[PDB]
Amino acid sequence: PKSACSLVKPVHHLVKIDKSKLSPRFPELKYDKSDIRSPGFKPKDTHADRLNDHYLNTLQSDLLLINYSHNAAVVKGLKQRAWSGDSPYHLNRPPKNPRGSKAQLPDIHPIKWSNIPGLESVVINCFVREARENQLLAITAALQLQQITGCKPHPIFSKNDVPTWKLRKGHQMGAKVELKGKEMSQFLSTLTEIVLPRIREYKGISNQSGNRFGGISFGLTAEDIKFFPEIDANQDSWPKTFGMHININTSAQLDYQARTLLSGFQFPFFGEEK
Amino acid sequence: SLSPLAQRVVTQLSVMSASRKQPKLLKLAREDLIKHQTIEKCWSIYQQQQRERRNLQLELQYKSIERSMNLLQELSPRLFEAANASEKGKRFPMEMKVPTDFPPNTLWHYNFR
Amino acid sequence: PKIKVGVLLSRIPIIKSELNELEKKYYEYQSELEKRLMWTFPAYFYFKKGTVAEHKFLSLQKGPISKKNGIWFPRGIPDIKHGRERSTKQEVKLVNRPVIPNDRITEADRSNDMKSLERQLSRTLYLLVKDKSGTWKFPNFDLSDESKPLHVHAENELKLLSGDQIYTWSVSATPIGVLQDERNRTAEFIVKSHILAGKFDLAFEDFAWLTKGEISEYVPKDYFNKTEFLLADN
Amino acid sequence: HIWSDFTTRPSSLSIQSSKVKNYLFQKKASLDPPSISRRSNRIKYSPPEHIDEIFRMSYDFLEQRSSKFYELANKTKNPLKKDALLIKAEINNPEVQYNFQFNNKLNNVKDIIDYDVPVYRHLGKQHWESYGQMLLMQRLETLAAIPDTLPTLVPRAEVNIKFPFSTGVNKWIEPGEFLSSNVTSMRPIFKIQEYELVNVEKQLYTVLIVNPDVPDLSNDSFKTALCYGLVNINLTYNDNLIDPRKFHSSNIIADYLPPVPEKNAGKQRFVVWVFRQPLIEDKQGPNMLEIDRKELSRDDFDIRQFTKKYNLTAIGAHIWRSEWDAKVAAVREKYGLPPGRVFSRVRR
Amino acid sequence: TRITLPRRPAKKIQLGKSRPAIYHQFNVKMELSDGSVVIRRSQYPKGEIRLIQDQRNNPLWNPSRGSLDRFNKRYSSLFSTVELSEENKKKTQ
RNA sequence: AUUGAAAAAAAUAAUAUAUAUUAUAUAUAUUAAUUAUAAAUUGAAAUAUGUUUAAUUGAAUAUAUUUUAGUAAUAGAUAAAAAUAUGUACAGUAAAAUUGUAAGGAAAACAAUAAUAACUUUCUC
Repeated sequence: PKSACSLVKPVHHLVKIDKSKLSPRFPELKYDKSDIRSPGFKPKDTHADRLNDHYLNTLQSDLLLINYSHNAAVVKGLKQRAWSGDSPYHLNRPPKNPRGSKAQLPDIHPIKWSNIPGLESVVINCFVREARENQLLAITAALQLQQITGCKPHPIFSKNDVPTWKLRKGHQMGAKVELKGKEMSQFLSTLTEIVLPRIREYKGISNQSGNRFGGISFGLTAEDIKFFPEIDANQDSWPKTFGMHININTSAQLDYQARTLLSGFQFPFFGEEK
Repeated sequence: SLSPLAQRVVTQLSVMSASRKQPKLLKLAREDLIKHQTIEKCWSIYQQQQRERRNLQLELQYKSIERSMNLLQELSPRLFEAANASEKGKRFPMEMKVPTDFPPNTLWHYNFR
Repeated sequence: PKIKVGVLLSRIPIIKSELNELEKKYYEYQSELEKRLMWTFPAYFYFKKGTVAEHKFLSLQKGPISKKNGIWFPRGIPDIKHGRERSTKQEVKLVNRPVIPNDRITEADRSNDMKSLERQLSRTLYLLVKDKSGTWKFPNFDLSDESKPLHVHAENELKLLSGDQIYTWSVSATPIGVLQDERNRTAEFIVKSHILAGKFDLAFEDFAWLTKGEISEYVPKDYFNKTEFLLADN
Repeated sequence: HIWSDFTTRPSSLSIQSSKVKNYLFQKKASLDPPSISRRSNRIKYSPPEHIDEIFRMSYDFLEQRSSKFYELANKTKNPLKKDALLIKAEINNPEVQYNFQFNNKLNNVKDIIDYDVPVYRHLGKQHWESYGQMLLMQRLETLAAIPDTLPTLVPRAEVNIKFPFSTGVNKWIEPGEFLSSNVTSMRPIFKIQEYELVNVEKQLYTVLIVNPDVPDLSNDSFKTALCYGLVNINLTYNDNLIDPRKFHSSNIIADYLPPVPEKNAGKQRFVVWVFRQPLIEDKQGPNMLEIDRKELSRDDFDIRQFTKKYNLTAIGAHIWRSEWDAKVAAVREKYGLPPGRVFSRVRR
Repeated sequence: TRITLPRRPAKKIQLGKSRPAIYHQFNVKMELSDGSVVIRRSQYPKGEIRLIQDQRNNPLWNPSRGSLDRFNKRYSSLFSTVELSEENKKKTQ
């Protein structure tokens, strides 16, 4: 290496050169994953999604009707404030961080026909803490997740180190899986109908639960997972079983809207709302 | 070499793994490939149309609501105020269930509470 | 102008929507593509070796034709792993009682009883009402008091009409739309609400529960145009 | 059924192969694909299930859409809009897709891919944008043929060159290739494929091959050299190969002088530029232009100035680049050019 | 100390050749508490399941609408409400 | 090529064969493979050859010849867990803090947290 000086040269044309296309290296990779010729092909729209259809037909219109506030304008979030130029030291100064927060917050828009809240993604985080001792427990947890979802899990590793809890850094410990589209919908439907009613003293999801912006969550114990039909059908094959966190991500501007949406899909809500 | 627990873990791992479980690649003839493309494109177009229809309907509903609320504001202020309230904790009723594949034995309940 | 209360009661569908001819075929194709591309069923996991349950499964199944030396296989040589022809789709054939689903079409549907709620299960039914004249319309009510909110008043009126058979739920306090006119200086603010569990059965002469396609036939053209978009297509 | 009709619609939109067409449109998956030539391979092959009925439904749907588009297309008066409508109507036609994808675009046979047809032309443009155009742009930028000769390019026509007369071998030159002096001894052949809607009868073109890298020792820099200059060339979407057949001796503003790089003078870029003429209104037929042949010089040539003078717009470009070899002296001798200079190996 | 499965050399999936994990799934009919059937795709091999405890018989999801068994069996002649009323004096607590 | 089903051909690319040229080109033919690799007295499957039941095919069972089962993670040009620290090519963005969520607690993991004016394509009033 003669130098480390990085410096992209300017060009003399407005044509956008896709460099990947000019090579002959990865001919299978030039095709989109949606295209049949790609090895990455998967039949996406295999059957009619039921929960999605219901949302489209009944709920979406109802949600819109609920969320109509008359002549509602945009509520701007907390943003980085600029300095008043009352001193020459303000001249190339970085902007003041937001008022309360360190990070900037998004603008809350009025709900119209375009931006009605709806389900975006489900994530099922299972971090088994006994797997600090036994790596095989992580594998079993991942399998369980796969069984539940019908989707490929991704392994969670210990990102941090700590002595009090017997935890190393870079150790496989449980798994996660982001469900999207039809599989996610199915999983939600199963949760509503099969699993959550079989939980004994189940009041619902807390109203104090959630993000500030369109994200709601809750968790299932190891006792609760044995109600899933894939696990239930072979209790001999599943001696151990692991709890899980369930992060539901909506297209909701605020959290009460997201809660309302989830209620539309038969999720009970019990606590005192914020 | 391995314990029974270790064996069972390996089996479980295999269930998830793509090792020696997956078929050959789906090869097509050029005519077949074209037919497939035409199927997919048409479908996509249909889906787009449906989305527009639904979206249009929603827009129309929104416009109607706007028209109503302006009228209400003009006529009866109290009624308008009542209409335009914060519906923060509004919950869909638990009877409005997600429509199943096939219907139940008792289709409709005529008595309640 | 007189303030009036329109009400349209929406019985939501109790089963899946019926698939379009185009849609069904496409879905079948995608399923068959999936099957072709699907993995082998890992029977070794779900069925333990040397067990009574496994044996039944094996009996139900039929195995793939293996490659054997000194023979022509004109559909290529068998590629087998975990007992599956890799070149083709795999089929896996499978209180103690057979799960028999109920018929989606109903007795009411067969008879064409318009007053019944069980008559269409895959569609959104809307309560229509016939007045003293020959016209049909969504339930109208005179709002003389103007003390209570509008949607609540509508619900009360519906309940009164029913004789407390109906069990409704207002979607919101906001009105979906207005029906307005010059001849009679009035304004019918339309509320939306959902029948949950009850009869209606009853000034109005007759009523019916209909889909969006049937309402066009019953109701006038101008009225339909005014209130088409409010109704769900399915 | 608009796509089965060929009263007003061109013949090129159909598949010319009968067997292929039959395979496409059958009532059951009984026949076997014409693409698979071998019997054993056909036997082996199995198409995906249920594909026929769905395909037919898709065809009907898109055929209906095309028919609807055509209802608008005929009412439209302005030409670009009409063309766009036509494209919209026919782009999803399976037959036209088959035709375009699986037959050559460079030397298109008119019955299969007709570039007179708007849809096919649009397809060809899209194909060009996908790869060949990007590559050309890269070669222009990297080699520094844009700012050094002519500020920018907005690629509209696909330009491909060939050197058929020198050696004998058939090869379209990839942009930024190193060609031997034997290869580029005699003149090249252009193919200017135009994808925009343009007046075929009126629109003329000019072609200029320029060598920016010939050394000028007075200036201690380089100068340009117009190696080959044609003007007032007539192109047609299908009939577009610029050959001694087409252009006359009147069209040649500067007849082909070959690349003869000097020893140690370095690598010399030869960047052909294709311009379209300015089109004059209220004048039927092709509007020619006269070039002052004493004014423009070959040993030093302001390309940009020339363009400004005659009001040209650069639509296409291509580039090769030659350096010294043993046969350049022989080439010079053949052409009657002088012995050729030899420079110091060191750039001191 | 830490129980593990020690890794073998990983198999190189080439770029472009990576294939999506399409697991083997059966179409499974779930009959809920009432006779409402619903089809769901499932990895376990069972074409039909009927459920006992669901949302369709839970009071939370519809407000408007074997030790015990053994006990019932072996105290059947007595027939064990009236019995509750008889044996429920709420003075002592 | 033989076999199944009921005159030919007109891309790219790969492969096979041939030749053109001080040009890694062209011509003809064909569309393979694509997540595998030794070693299994025991599991499972197929085919062949016998025998018995309702010329026949199904069904059962014996031997032979094979085939499968060694069940092991990445499926994405992966992108701030840990691991190859020098080359090159392609691509991307971190952190903190905050709001939550099964055991989880200040401290394990996962989720979410700035703005879309203009532009291109697609569908649509």
